[PDB]
Amino acid sequence: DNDPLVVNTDKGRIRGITVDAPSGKKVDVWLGIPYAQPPVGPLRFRHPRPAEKWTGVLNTTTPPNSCVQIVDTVFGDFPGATMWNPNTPLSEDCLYINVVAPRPRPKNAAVMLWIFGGGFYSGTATLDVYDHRALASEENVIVVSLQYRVASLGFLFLGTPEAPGNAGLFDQNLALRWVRDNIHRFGGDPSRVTLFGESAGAVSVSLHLLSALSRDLFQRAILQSGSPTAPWALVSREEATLRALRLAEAVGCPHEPSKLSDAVECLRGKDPHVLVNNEWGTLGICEFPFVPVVDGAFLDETPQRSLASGRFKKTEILTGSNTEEGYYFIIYYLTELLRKEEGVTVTREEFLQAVRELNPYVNGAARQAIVFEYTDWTEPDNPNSNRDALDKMVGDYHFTCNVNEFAQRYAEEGNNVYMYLYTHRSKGNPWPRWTGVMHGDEINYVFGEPLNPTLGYTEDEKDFSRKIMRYWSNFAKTGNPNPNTASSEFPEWPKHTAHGRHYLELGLNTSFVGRGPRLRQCAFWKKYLPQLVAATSN
Amino acid sequence: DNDPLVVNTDKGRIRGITVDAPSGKKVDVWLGIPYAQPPVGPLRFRHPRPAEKWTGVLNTTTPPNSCVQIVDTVFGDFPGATMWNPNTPLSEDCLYINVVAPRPRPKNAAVMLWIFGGGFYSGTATLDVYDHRALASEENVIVVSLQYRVASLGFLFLGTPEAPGNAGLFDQNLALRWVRDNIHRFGGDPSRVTLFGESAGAVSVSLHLLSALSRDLFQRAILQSGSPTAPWALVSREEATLRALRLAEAVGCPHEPSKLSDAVECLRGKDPHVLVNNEWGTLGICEFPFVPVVDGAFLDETPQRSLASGRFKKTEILTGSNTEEGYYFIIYYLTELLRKEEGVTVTREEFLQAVRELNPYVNGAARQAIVFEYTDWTEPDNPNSNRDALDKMVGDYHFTCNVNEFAQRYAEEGNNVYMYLYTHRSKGNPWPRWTGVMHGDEINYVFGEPLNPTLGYTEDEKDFSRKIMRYWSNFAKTGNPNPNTASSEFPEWPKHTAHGRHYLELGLNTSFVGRGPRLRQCAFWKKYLPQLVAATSN
Ligand SMILES: *[C@@H]1O[C@H](CO)[C@@H](O[C@@H]2O[C@H](CO)[C@@H](O[C@@H]3O[C@H](CO[C@H]4O[C@H](CO)[C@@H](O)[C@H](O)[C@@H]4O)[C@@H](O)[C@H](O[C@H]4O[C@H](CO)[C@@H](O)[C@H](O)[C@@H]4O)[C@@H]3O)[C@H](O)[C@H]2NC(C)=O)[C@H](O)[C@H]1NC(C)=O
Ligand SMILES: *[C@@H]1O[C@H](CO)[C@@H](O[C@@H]2O[C@H](CO)[C@@H](O[C@@H]3O[C@H](CO)[C@@H](O)[C@H](O[C@H]4O[C@H](CO)[C@@H](O)[C@H](O)[C@@H]4O)[C@@H]3O)[C@H](O)[C@H]2NC(C)=O)[C@H](O)[C@H]1NC(C)=O
Ligand SMILES: *[C@@H]1O[C@H](CO)[C@@H](O)[C@H](O)[C@H]1NC(C)=O
Ligand SMILES: *[C@@H]1O[C@H](CO)[C@@H](O)[C@H](O)[C@H]1NC(C)=O
Ligand SMILES: [Co+2]
Ligand SMILES: [Co+2]
Repeated sequence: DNDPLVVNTDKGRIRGITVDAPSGKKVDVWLGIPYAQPPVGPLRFRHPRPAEKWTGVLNTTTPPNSCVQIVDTVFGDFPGATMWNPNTPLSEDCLYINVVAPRPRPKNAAVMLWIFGGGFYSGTATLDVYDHRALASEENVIVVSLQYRVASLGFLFLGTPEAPGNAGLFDQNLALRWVRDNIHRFGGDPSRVTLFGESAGAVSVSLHLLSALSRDLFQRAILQSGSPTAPWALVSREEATLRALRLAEAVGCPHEPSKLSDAVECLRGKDPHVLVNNEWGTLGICEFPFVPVVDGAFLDETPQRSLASGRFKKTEILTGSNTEEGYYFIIYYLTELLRKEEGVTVTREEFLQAVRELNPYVNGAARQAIVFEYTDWTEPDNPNSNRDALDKMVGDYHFTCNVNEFAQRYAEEGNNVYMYLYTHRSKGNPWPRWTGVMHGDEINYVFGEPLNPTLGYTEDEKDFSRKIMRYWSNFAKTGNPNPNTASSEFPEWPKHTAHGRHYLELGLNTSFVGRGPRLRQCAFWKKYLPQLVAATSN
Repeated sequence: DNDPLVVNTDKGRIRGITVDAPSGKKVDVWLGIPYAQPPVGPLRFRHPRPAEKWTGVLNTTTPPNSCVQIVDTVFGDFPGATMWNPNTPLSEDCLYINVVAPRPRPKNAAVMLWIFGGGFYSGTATLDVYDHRALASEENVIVVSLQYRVASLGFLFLGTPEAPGNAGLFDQNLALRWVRDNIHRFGGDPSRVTLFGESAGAVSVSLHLLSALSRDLFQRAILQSGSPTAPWALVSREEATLRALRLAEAVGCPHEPSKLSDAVECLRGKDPHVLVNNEWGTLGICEFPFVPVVDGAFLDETPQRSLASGRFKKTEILTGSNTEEGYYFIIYYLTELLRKEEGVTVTREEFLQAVRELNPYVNGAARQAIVFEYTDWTEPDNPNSNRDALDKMVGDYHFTCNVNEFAQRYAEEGNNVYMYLYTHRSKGNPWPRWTGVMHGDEINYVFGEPLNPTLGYTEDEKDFSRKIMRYWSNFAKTGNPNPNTASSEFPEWPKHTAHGRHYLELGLNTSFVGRGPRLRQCAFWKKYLPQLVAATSN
């Protein structure tokens, strides 16, 4: 056939459609290419199974279903909240891929594969924030996004072959194999596959760097605000089984560590929505109920021991954090203090109580070490300082420091690393101005949302998006974000070396290069506090 | 008399002499005016008895004896060591005063009274670095210095009335009463008497702001690198007794707690040089064998309880610290590592051993807090960082942070405080380069030594001398170091507020104003570390 919009995948034929990007430029899109058998009925919790081949031609012109998940109604129809809520119908049948190619269709181009992050409980590839149209048309790259099972439906673990765990990761893995097989027909290059994700999506990307089954399915990796060594990224096999039995109990099912086949069978019987809506029990800040676990097949050792032994892919890494990683999660947790309102502050007394609520597992001597490390000593009682203190102690421990650790290990094992610190507030930020540059703020800019003129981004912000969009893309191409010509509009990004530890600051009016970021506090969490908790355990 | 150089004191008549400052400017000087009975034999260790009235006229024209003390023979004839060594004959007969008045002799000008510091074991007002002429001639102020008993001869304590302790402080006090009684005859204003000292001398100055006795004798105070809250500035009456009995044993006499009167008797019969040369034994860094003690008369409470309540003179204060306070004391103690030579460095392993030796009293969980607080987490194993970390951990604990505490307690008691940070290296510094700005470097500049045409100070340093001489002088005049006209060559020195905590950096090409200085580390010692030691103790 001579129609370019149709493509012959290894399992059948699909038809795409030509759509114009908000930039005016046009791209070809294929939306909702099935990569697996719908994981319904007896297949729930279990690993994905390759899609059955189909007769005739399939219309891949519609954004696919998103996986069954919780919806965020906490702040109602607040744009800053609803933008992360699913914009397609919720279904168990959600395992699909989206492919976007620039026009004219490139001969053989690098492919950027987006694994979304939703803390392993939420998310969809169809979110308007992740728009491939802009990234593809502007950087001349194949942009690909996959859907993966999320929450317990994707991460329930019991130890039995009935609930093996990491089902969502296997969903991603199968989708990666699909890309190697089929991406060339779109103008892709199965050799040059760059994985990029944010938060839990970046955690995923990192696990694919570690995984045996995922090793030779991609080339490079970009990791936004995520790391496999993060406290929330994994959960012990023992806890994961208890979390599952708690879900069984809360939903009405039998809960007995003796007979687990009864639990899974009953759980496969209950409603998907009824299932996901009961996962949330007594959890502290930044801990999610159903996440990856060391299963033996996808991962046979904790990311700690994989990093320590150097057992991870040898390839280039682009990673980094935002300035206020903590605030987002403190806003949803800990809700009476830090309300969604302008000019929020924290009294010294309130701050003292907060470090107890935000680190519920430490002994007090460790708490006092936390209060000392995170208080501003020029002005200890300052209400602004004490609020920002809460952001940093959450943001460092759960995000910034883990990204640093992963970036360092990769560097000292001989790999080229490119670290960033994202310091940019959008003018049109819907959140209170004390929140600053929060978790996931960079996403709008990497996907080239400022280029959409219907959203009144400033002209400087439009240049800024194009700037980091370039860094990202030509890292995916060359393994180095810096252009070949070394331009003025694209400042130099030094390699994050094992000794130097340099990062580029990504902001409007800067080319600043620091060392870190936040090396002292990251040493506090990784070095000092562990040995203090070890000494004061009795 | 019609001879201006002759002065009628309340105990007799004295003849001075007119000489030139090194600058050329001429001043009248009175050297070795006796303010007390020579504390010899029976009067040893005891308080000073006032001067006995003398017949005729006494030629106070020769620099007085220095009190009996040890001489620094550690580095030989090295100028950096010998400048602090006594330059007049050593005698127990040493209780004298020096008065220097400018010409033309002014009608009630300000009075700047210098109390030297030598860790209460050494020092003399006769040192070439304490030359008054330049200060009097260049600032039009009456400059007064006093000799006080140092070491055991001035600070031996046994609880007995024959060894009541603080003898050296009562020496200082009696001399202050002399100045109040007589300074008008020399052309000074008795109400405008300003005390200023360095190290132990500054500690002394602070103890006069606290003391019941010295309370009303002076107006203002200047405190250079010293405060009464410093760890080395006092001892438990209980220790002091043991130190005394340890000396009594070492010198070869009865060391019996049963009767102390038998010990004091012998000590009064022993050679003074023999006494001062046997005081040193088992002592860590920055702790001196015979220092002030809470006696009931001069001080009835620890400077801690005194500062806590608010019982201290309500006056202006000009205080501060140098950048590298610790080095000097680490050069002498801990002498195998950190030799007196260029480009010395400390390995991480050596640094780990040093923190053990320099803080010999802490438990080990505290040492882990110290190694963490004093390490460059940018580059932890840096040999330069590990050497400078040694300076800072000594300099903060024994000096900078105690100055900070004192100044802050005065600020929040509603007094005008002016904090400095001296950051200047003289071009002709005899010590190695790595030492930087050490303890007592400011002295040369406050006393106007650069103005001496025979010495190799640069023209900028000569300006910098006059600048800090001005700040010092018109503080002693007005109560504020800033010029009334608010000039541009003499930058503004903001007030050290209990809230702002601003300090002025005293350096060559800087007018910079910071906060603290070094509040983060000062809070480590004053807030965090004691509560850690409390938690980890059993
Ligand atoms: C600090 O304190 C000292 C004493 O502790 C004060 O006394 C000064 O001392 C000297 C010497 O004693 C005075 O100078 C002269 O005194 C002489 C006394 O005569 C004896 O000594 C000299 C030898 O040194 C010989 O003449 C003789 O052998 C005596 O044994 C006199 O010589 C002088 O007086 C003369 O005056 C006229 C001129 O007017 C001459 O023509 C005569 O020769 C006559 O004898 C002279 O006075 C000195 O003057 C004393 N000072 C004062 C102010 O009187 C010092 O006062 C004090 N220091 C200072 C700098 O003032
Ligand atoms: C996707 O799936 C759909 C359904 O599963 C299917 O659509 C088909 O596409 C063809 C070709 O594009 C269409 O052809 C039409 O055939 C009818 C015959 O009755 C004609 O009447 C149509 O002509 C219309 O053209 C104008 C439309 O603007 C109008 O003026 C007026 O309605 C005319 O009648 C037209 O030629 C048809 O819609 C279907 N047919 C079949 C048999 O499925 C196709 O598989 C996929 N479509 C695409 C384009 O991806
Ligand atoms: C920062 O950017 C602004 C433009 O908004 C401009 O003042 C200048 O380029 C930068 N600041 C400096 C260098 O003063
Ligand atoms: C002071 O230092 C600055 C460095 O920024 C420079 O202007 C110069 O070296 C110095 N200024 C003067 C007045 O010499
Ligand atoms: Co039950
Ligand atoms: Co004995």
